[PDB]
Amino acid sequence: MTPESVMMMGTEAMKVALALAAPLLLVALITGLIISILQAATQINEMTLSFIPKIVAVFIAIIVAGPWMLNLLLDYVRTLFSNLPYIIG
Amino acid sequence: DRLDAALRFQQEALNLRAQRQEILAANIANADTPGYQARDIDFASELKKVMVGVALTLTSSHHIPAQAVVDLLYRVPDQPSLDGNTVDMDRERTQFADNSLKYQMGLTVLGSQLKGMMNVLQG
Amino acid sequence: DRLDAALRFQQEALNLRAQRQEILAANIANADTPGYQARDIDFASELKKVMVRGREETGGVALTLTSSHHIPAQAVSSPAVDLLYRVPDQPSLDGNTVDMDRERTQFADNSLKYQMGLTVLGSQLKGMMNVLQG
Amino acid sequence: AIQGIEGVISQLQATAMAAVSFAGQLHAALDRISDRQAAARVQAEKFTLGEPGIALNDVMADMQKASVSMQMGIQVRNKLVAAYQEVMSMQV
Amino acid sequence: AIQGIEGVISQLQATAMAATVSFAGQLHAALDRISDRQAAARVQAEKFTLGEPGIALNDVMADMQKASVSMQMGIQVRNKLVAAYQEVMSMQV
Amino acid sequence: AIQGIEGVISQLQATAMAAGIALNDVMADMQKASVSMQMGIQVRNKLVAAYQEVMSMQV
Amino acid sequence: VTSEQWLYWLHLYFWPLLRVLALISTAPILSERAIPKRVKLGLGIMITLVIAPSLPANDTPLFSIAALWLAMQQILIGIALGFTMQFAFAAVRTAGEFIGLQMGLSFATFVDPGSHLNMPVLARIMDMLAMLLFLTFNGHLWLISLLVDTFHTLPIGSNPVNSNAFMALARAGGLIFLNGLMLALPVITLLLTLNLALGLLNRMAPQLSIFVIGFPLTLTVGIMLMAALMPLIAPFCEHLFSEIFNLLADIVS
Amino acid sequence: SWSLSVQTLVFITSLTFLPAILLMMTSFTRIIIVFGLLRNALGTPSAPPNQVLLGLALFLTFFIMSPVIDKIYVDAYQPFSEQKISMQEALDKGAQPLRAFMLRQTREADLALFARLANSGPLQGPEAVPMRILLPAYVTSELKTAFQIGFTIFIPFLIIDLVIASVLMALGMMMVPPATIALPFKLMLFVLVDGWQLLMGSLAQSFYS
Amino acid sequence: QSWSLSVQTLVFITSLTFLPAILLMMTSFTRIIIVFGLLRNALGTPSAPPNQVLLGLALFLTFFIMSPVIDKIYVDAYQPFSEQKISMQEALDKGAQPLRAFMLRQTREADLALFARLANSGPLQGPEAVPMRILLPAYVTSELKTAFQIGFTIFIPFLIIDLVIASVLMALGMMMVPPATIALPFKLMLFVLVDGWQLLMGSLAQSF
Amino acid sequence: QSWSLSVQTLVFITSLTFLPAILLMMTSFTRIIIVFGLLRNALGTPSAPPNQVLLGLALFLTFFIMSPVIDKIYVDAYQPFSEQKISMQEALDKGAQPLRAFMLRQTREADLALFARLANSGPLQGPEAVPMRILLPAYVTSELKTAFQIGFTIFIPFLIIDLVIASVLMALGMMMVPPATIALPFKLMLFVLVDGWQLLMGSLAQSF
Amino acid sequence: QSWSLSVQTLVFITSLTFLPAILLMMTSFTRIIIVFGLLRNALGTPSAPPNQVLLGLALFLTFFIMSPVIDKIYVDAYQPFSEQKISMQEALDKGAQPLRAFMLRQTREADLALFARLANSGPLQGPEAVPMRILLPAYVTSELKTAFQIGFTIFIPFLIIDLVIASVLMALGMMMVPPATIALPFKLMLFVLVDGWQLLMGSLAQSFY
Amino acid sequence: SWSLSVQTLVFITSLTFLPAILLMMTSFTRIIIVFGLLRNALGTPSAPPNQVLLGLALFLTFFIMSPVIDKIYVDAYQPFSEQKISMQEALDKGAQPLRAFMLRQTREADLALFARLANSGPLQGPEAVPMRILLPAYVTSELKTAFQIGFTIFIPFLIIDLVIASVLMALGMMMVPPATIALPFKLMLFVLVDGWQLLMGSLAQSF
Repeated sequence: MTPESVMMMGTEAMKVALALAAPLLLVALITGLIISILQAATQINEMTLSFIPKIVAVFIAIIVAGPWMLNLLLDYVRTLFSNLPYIIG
Repeated sequence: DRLDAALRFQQEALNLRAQRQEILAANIANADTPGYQARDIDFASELKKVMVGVALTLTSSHHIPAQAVVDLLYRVPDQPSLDGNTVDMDRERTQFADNSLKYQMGLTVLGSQLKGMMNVLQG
Repeated sequence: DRLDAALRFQQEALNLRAQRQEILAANIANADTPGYQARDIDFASELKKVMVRGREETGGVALTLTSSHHIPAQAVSSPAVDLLYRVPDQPSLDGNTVDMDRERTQFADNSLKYQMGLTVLGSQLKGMMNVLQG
Repeated sequence: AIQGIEGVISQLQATAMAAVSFAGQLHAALDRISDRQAAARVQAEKFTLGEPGIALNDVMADMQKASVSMQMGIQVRNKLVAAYQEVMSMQV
Repeated sequence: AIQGIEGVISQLQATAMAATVSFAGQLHAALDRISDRQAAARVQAEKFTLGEPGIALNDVMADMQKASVSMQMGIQVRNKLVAAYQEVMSMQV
Repeated sequence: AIQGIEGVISQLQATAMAAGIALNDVMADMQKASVSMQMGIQVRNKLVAAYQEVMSMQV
Repeated sequence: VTSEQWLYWLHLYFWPLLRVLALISTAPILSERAIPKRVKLGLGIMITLVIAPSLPANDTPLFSIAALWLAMQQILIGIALGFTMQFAFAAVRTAGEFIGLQMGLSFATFVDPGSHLNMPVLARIMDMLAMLLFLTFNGHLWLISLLVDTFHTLPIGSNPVNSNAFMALARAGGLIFLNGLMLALPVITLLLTLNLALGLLNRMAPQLSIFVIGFPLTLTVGIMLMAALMPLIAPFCEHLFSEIFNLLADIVS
Repeated sequence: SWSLSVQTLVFITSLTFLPAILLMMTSFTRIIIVFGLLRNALGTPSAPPNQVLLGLALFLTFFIMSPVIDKIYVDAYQPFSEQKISMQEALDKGAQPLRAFMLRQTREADLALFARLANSGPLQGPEAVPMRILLPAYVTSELKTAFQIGFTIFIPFLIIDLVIASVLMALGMMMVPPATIALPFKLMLFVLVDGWQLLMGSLAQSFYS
Repeated sequence: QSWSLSVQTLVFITSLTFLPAILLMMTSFTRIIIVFGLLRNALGTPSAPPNQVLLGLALFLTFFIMSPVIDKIYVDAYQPFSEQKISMQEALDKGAQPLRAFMLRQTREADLALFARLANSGPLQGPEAVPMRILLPAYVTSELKTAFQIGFTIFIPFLIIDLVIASVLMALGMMMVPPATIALPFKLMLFVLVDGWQLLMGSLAQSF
Repeated sequence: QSWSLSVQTLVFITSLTFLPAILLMMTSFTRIIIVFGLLRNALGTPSAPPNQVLLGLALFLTFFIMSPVIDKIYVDAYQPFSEQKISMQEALDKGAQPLRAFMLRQTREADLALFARLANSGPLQGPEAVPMRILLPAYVTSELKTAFQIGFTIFIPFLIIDLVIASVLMALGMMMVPPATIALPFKLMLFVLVDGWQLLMGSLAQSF
Repeated sequence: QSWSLSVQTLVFITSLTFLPAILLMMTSFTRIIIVFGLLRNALGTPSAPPNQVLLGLALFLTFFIMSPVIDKIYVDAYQPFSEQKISMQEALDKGAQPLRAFMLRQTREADLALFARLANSGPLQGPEAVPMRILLPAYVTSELKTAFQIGFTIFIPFLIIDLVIASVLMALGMMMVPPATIALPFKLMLFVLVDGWQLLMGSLAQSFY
Repeated sequence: SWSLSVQTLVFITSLTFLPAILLMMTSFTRIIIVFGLLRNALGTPSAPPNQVLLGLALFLTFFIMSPVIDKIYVDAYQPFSEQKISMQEALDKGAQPLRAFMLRQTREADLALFARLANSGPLQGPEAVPMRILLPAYVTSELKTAFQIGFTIFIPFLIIDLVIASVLMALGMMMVPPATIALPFKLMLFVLVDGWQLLMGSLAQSF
């Protein structure tokens, strides 16, 4: 009820969002950086060949860590809906 | 029912007026019977008695429900007849006309009450 | 203001009809009282008078009730209309001028004119709800 | 209640320091109409009872007045309900 | 029924242990009240037409009018309930 | 009121520069009030509809 | 007897109802479409029932241009109060949308302005957070109290009016921008530095950077930055509400 | 007591205000606001059709207001129907359990504000609060509680859209709408975590707590 | 014992007011209409088939699905009531049985358990002890959940097409094109080459 | 057997109530309306022709297409009824046949089989005896499928134009130039030059 | 032969409902608003002037365009109606002829031929004998085609500006600069200096002649 | 003076056209278009909500109509009570200030075009322009004025965007999009100079 509880609500929610999005974004960033440094080493420059492995890497990311995200988000939503009638004002 | 309690008094008055009307007409019809006593009822006391029962209990469907199933005062004679008939024409004719008038008044009052209860509902 | 002014003529005419019928009923009630001159009012002149200057009453004063336990009481009250005498038709020994034919003709005429006023006022008020309704 | 009497004395102290409504009016009108109707009904029952002094003229006139008052109350209720329905139909 | 007697003994056990409003039940009770009033008036008229002694015409008419008043009560309550339900269900969330 | 008499003299200066209850009454005022209330409701509804049409715009 | 003067009651209960309902239809949270219309109308009716008997009743007829002027006055007061309150949520929405746009969340607006493709999801997040905070600080009760209080300052009866006062509300349009800049500032600046850092990477071997490495890094950095910045809005939320409230108090009079 | 005609007239007139009682004195407002907000959240403004949600809200309100209705029936309707309590006293007797139910769920701040706006004297205990103060205080408290519940409801459905947009933006697909992708995932979430049982139980507890 | 004919007429004509409510809450109309709306959202165009066509088609589908229940009601309740062999109340009680079975067969256990918890129900026992006022909201909740389960998996192929087209377009280089604009004709092609309408009706019917 | 006059006018007014449903689910209005909406979406102009203009065009096209069926109904069914030659029941039965034939001409056998198998209808010999309750949903489904086919086919030339302009812009290095702004005027030019409106209406009429 | 007063009132009030349909399918309005719907797209601001402003401007322009037709209808048909020298049927027959001529002069022959063939009409001797059922949809079709022609032609100078600005931006190596935002103010410049609105309305009015 | 019921009908009917009066007769279109163009300038098409822009334009319109409202009050509101002039002579008398304002804000070319569109040859004087010719001409003039003001607003933001892109290109960066960098600088320039208050002051001066 108190504004401290509200702002905590937003923080924990958006940290959950950060945890959900961090693996995919970080995998894409690492793949892009690796392809870019390889291009710099080989002196190859086409703006389209960096887009190819990124999709494959990010799609594999759901294969490997997808169940973890799905279990984390469901637990968050379940706990939020269960604690809903105790943060009422 | 509350509807009965509102209309109980006028219904009982109307029924008592009809019964006394029948008694007075019986007195008129038997005017010539030698030895006939003129009978009548005291309207107010009987109206008190009626205004002031246990349906037997029905356990199932086959069980049969309970089956349902006034005091006459002699008129004081005025003139002594030889055949023992105490019916006086004038007295009972006036009483008959009065009872007819009061029956009409009771009908009017009961109809007015029902019509008011109706216009309360109409809409 | 505008709506009050537009509906004021028929409303005042209907009130004057009511008062005239009260007077006529008083004449009919006193029809057998010895020494009672029949009273009546000039409808048109009194209607214009009430039109120009608002309705007024002879007295109509009353005890003031500041508290909630004061006993309410009002003294006699009557309109500011001029009660004129009707010209008798034929003489009578008791001394009243209430001729029953005149009384019952004026009663029926006032009845129909009051119903006419009700009809006109109701028509105007519907003629207005028709506009407002939407 | 003991606490209720405490509250009464508190409101009396409030009055000391300091030194009806539409629903009330409607309740008063309903009570007046019901009282008139009950008076007419009681007089009618008394006349039907045979008690002396009650005239049929007064009974019939009082029943007439009670009917007129009931009809007035019905009309007031009808309009009031119509006005409430009109107000509740307003779009906000 | 055998299962019916089982249910009777079960309700007896319920009474032993013991030693809930219903709007549908209330509506059923009110409809019953109206229907038995109408049926009683109808049967009284039946007997009075058949010529059975003890029935009076004024009582017949009064009971018929009472049944009419009861049915008008029911009709008005129906109108109010249906209007309220329709206005509630015509609302948008 | 003292201020009321001030207002009276002000209106005079303005002129200088310029140079029991029956059913009959109960029902009539009852109807007049119903009519005025309906008029107010309709005018407010028109104003609210115009305002919502203005605010439902797209800029 | 049996008077029940209807015009007096109507004139006593109408104009306060007009002002209360005008505030209701525009005041934040009380004007959200999720509330059924009948609930709003009933709240206005009950508030007027509580308030009106204490006020002096007006006698101007409903069938006059004076009634129209009165109705216009009540509508103006109500919408002014509600809108001045709404300005704070407008500012919060602006700050959130700008943080989100510096996230690169909706890049299609820079190439197709207003092309039916825009999602200010951060703006919505902080808008609903601001609504929750406003509910917590009981701002709506205050709004209702001030709606009542503006009578003593400005009675129902037609009163003369001023001018630059309207400008003030219009000039409040600056606050939406001015306060929005500060909220952002605590994050956009660092994001700016991040973009500057990306520029340093592009000053190396040409191409092979930006649109491939900049977007995910800046998205994650914006996310965690403003996730850490979330505790900061509440003091700024109270500051915004106080600014709107005392501006309203000063200018309405 | 009143005449039977007056009692029938009052009963028929009072039957009119049933929607007002349901909306302003009952648990209906919070549930309907929460349902509308949730429907706004999932991105399907016409999904459970208004009639389905209205019927569910009516059944929920009937299940929630059961003890209050029972107390009214046992204390007011039963004596009135048995000609023990007059018609003008059954209303007063039955208005007390509803008043108590409205009080418990209301809030001090609203009560203080509406006690100040009426210029009423000090209210030392809750037993001195009239209905003219409790009604709008209860209404405002219910509105605020419903909006709080809905606004904490809204957060996950916006979180999903945020992460969807960020993931789409990582790969450079800047011209893909995020709402169209997020809607199936929001439906999947609301299916997985017992979307309705948890919400139903949370609302019911929110009343009984 | 039987109701009077006036009472029967009053009840019969009053009950017709709940016909839309019965059709929506108690029958299969809700699930079909929700699935159709979700499919319209999933097609990429929000109002391609007018609401009227979808509503009529959903009504016909609901009638065809519920025809066995209607036949059972007619055999059990309507026919013996119209021949004046049973009373109105007993006819309604008898006719509520097949509809109760239909509602139970598609009811989630958790929904029924929760709504029995909220109604203070204690020793329930046989599946034939659930009252109508408890069974109905549980059926509605289960129908909403099932409709959402169907919709979110109806969404899948169109998301696949959208993602494939966007990925191909951006990887090829044309990143300034709107992928949805090019994708919509392909969504229509997929829907017409699979016989999406016929298969969707088959799946909706076989869901019961 | 002939209905009394009051029953006849009751039936007539009740049938007049169902007019939009008949127009949408029994005539060619739905297919034309769907194709028009898809075409409007295809030009990149979501609100250029107002909905009322397209609705009026679809209504007139439907009237022209259904003129032979209406003429058959008038000559075979309505005219004898208006001259009191035949009753209302047999007139309606005779008027059903031409409309039924028209709807059967434009339905797909697979959808008819689906709805027959779903409704548990017994084997039906030939097209002569197929209930309207079976034919109407099948015809609606076939109309939906055909409309989607036509719209998807129509979507092709604008897709060609968009792709060619996007490629021309991209091969010039213009990386941040959106192709919609350049494509919309050329889409309008293409639709104008081929006499698009009359050609598309003629194609829709010829398909019926 | 004249209709009764009740039938005349019924027909008049019934025909009053077709006012938007008549305005769209029989007057100039369809060509105007559609062009506006495209012009706001050419300027790069879909918001543009608000929708209601454009609609009312189109309405005023339509009234000015149909002033001669309205005057001819008022003189030939409605004036005898008011002065009692004609019936309602004859007035309806006579007043439509100037409007039919106005519709025919802007009707392409190909569309008219298409709708004849589609109605299986017999050999029409001359324009004067063309049925309204054939003239209405053909007029609407030709109207749409003409509006699209005008809109595409309007789309030209803004395309010129966009192409020039994009070429200038790319020739300087400023490849990452979106040219839409830069070219929008120059489109506004072009519409202001040339007096785009007045010129466009004059062109539309002259086009109808 | 005609019937009261007809007066009520006419009044409620004229109440419907209130958005038309606000848009076509007052200046509301000008402020709303200026706000839309300014929002398009900063690069954020949803930063202030459409509701807030509409309300700000409404308040600006109310102030800038306050002199005309005062003239209406003097010529129509007051004498309608003293009944020196009423009904006809007054509604037109009260509308006269609107005519003067719209003549002031209307260009001659639009009026000339709309006159030759109505074959009104003998329109010689400039205070007897009919409403049918005055209204659409005034709307077109308002559109032109709003577009000019929008371009003037556009100039500094376009300059800032161009400068940011030029410095990015000169510094060696060829891939960094200049919009992301230039957006916060656009905002800090807009706030620091206090763009909003000067914009409203100029709009009020723009009449």
